[PDB]
Amino acid sequence: AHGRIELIIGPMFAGKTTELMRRVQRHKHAQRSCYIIKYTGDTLTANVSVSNLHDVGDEWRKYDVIAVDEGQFFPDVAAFCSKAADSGKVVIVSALDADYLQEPFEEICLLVSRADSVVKLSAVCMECHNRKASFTYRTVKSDERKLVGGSDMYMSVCRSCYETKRNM
Amino acid sequence: AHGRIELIIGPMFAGKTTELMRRVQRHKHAQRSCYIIKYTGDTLTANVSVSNLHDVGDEWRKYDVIAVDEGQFFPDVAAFCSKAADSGKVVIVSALDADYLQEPFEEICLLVSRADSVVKLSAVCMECHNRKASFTYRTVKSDERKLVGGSDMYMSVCRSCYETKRNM
Amino acid sequence: HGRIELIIGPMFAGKTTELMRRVQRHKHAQRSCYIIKYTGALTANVSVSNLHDVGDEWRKYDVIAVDEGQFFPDVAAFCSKAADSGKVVIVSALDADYLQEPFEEICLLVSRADSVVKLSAVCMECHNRKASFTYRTVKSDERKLVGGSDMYMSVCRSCYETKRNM
Amino acid sequence: HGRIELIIGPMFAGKTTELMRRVQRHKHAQRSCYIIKYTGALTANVSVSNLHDVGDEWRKYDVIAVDEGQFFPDVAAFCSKAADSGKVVIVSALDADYLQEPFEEICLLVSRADSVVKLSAVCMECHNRKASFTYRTVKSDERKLVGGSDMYMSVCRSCYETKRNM
Ligand SMILES: C[C@@H]1CN([C@H]2C[C@H](O)[C@@H](COP(=O)(O)O)O2)C(=O)NC1=O
Ligand SMILES: C[C@@H]1CN([C@H]2C[C@H](O)[C@@H](COP(=O)(O)O)O2)C(=O)NC1=O
Ligand SMILES: Cc1cn([C@H]2C[C@H](O)[C@@H](CO)O2)c(=O)[nH]c1=O
Ligand SMILES: Cc1cn([C@H]2C[C@H](O)[C@@H](CO)O2)c(=O)[nH]c1=O
Ligand SMILES: [Zn+2]
Ligand SMILES: [Zn+2]
Ligand SMILES: [Zn+2]
Ligand SMILES: [Zn+2]
Repeated sequence: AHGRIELIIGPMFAGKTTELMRRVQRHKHAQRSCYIIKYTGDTLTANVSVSNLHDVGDEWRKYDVIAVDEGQFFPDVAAFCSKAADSGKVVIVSALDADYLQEPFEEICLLVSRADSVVKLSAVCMECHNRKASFTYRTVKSDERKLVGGSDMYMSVCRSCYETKRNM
Repeated sequence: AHGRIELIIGPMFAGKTTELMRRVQRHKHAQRSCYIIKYTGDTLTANVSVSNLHDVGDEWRKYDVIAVDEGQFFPDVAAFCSKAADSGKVVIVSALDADYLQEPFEEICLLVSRADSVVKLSAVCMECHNRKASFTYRTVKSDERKLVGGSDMYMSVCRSCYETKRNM
Repeated sequence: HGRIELIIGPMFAGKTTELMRRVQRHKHAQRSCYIIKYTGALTANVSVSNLHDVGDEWRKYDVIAVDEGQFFPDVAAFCSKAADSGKVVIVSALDADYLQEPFEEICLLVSRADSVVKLSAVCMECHNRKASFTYRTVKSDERKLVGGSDMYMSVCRSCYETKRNM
Repeated sequence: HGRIELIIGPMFAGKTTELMRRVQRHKHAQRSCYIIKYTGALTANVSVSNLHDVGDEWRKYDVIAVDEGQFFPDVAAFCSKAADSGKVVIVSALDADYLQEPFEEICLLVSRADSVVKLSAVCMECHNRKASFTYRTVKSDERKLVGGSDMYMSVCRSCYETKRNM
């Protein structure tokens, strides 16, 4: 078929998963089979929760469209997406491009170069409430790169709020 | 404030309401007050169902962001949106731009010219399952312009399927 | 086969530059492109005051581009006819006149388009905000009045209102 | 105040045309624009082989545009420094090399950008699909190899694979 990789990035609170599911739903109206892969440690179509993509086995071959949510948590995501898109799947990934220090998730970088489409969504600055936000700020003490959570541990911020808060 | 009008259009099954709510949710993370107006005959923030916008009264003035779903059903929508955006509201509208005969909803036309932003979403062709779809085809006999329903009465189609089906 | 793409937005948003960006892409894949402008190897250009004056020349090309669509009175139908014959049709046009009222024909195109992008400009009054409207700066009440930055400026919503007052 | 906008995509997608479209918009609002290209009144232009060679000239302008960003080795840091000083920084760059591997510096920019658009081209092999990849057409294994359609073509995913076989 005509396989492809579509990538949705942006910081937290930007609605990336909502966009992902908007796209899935469109495909479902045309009767395409859709498989949604979520990340296992993360807290109505075919889906699975795994800690890596190799654990999906070959189950993905039964579907037209593969959606991968929270892509930054999967260590082998670029290769998975390329294998699937070479087999003719439409592969849709949502992921953080940047961690709380504004450093890239390397695997998502790889996907940018392999993607047919890349959209970067914004959020609204949760600090000043006046500007578009492109960064995620962690609000709890921790230095683990991976730290699963929501608005209890993070907020999205504009460029100048991210600086200000970093100083204080 | 800085008021604005954002317009989301496209045919049925394109996820316009999903996009609308994605945007609302972004504003809600920055603690903006959001009011969602739906159409009365149509079948977790502040909301109301009305048959026209004049029935909302001045209740809309209590919010930062006003979202209007199914805009093509409201006869006074352009004027409402302009009044609200002149008062400093962010106004977000989802609507069909075109009816099942591919003729414009005139009021949505007005909004295009008054909008700061206009996005037209596509669906996937529900007839051939191979192309982007920009049109809505009605699958039931009726000549009422307004005819409320879902996939039981409509389907979205690409340009050439719309023609083909029209011929048969 | 065919498609209609529409590019709208106020003056000074670069709609024609976007239209040509797209044409160029198609030229790199050896598609033939026919560009129609308004007036009162792979490419081909023409100035006309309406689309009937092009005749059937357009059928020789893969891609048809129409600039300043809001000055052509039969643009909707022309684009539909061409896209039904399998052409990629790309149109740049103002959606709104200086009174923020729609060009009716460009409305019809919105409903018939596969793609619609509305570009913005930068507010020429405050220099601080995205602009979506075109303010006329010279007294007149002719709808059509050809000109440039001497006669028009692109403005944000609130500068449009302000200027309208004073 | 400041911002970084990034425009990516393969060759023949019109990234530089989009970058200039944006610059032009800012010029209509009387913003000063400084355009930096690569080499081995309101405007100002410069060719350089790295961004250190610009010195502090860039501070005199509202908008800084950087073309062919993937040839500059210190682009990420440069753009961050400029956006922290309140500049609007606009960068066009290849995200991927002819082997579909990323330019590492353009990666860093993706994470630091307020806006990222990836443009497509039209497949120069099949002439039927959107193209997101750049295929090199001449044998070589130098990463950097300056050239045009003689040496490169933009292709869709499946034409990239096909050609890679034969
Ligand atoms: C910014 C982040 C986020 N995260 C986590 C927090 C959330 O569980 C998840 C992102 O949620 P998202 O799906 O993109 O809405 O990633 C990290 O582990 N490290 C970081 O640096
Ligand atoms: C195309 C349509 C649709 N409709 C209705 C069917 C649906 O109730 C509604 C559109 O649903 P939507 O919200 O855009 O997902 O509009 C008409 O009344 N007339 C038409 O010509
Ligand atoms: C906004 C507007 C522009 N124009 C013109 C100015 C330019 O000649 C052209 C826009 O490129 O259209 C009008 O004729 N009427 C209008 O209402
Ligand atoms: C894809 C690719 C392009 N280029 C060049 C070709 C052009 O000179 C320039 C793109 O405008 O970069 C490389 O040097 N290496 C690459 O891998
Ligand atoms: Zn902020
Ligand atoms: Zn179809
Ligand atoms: Zn202004
Ligand atoms: Zn191809």
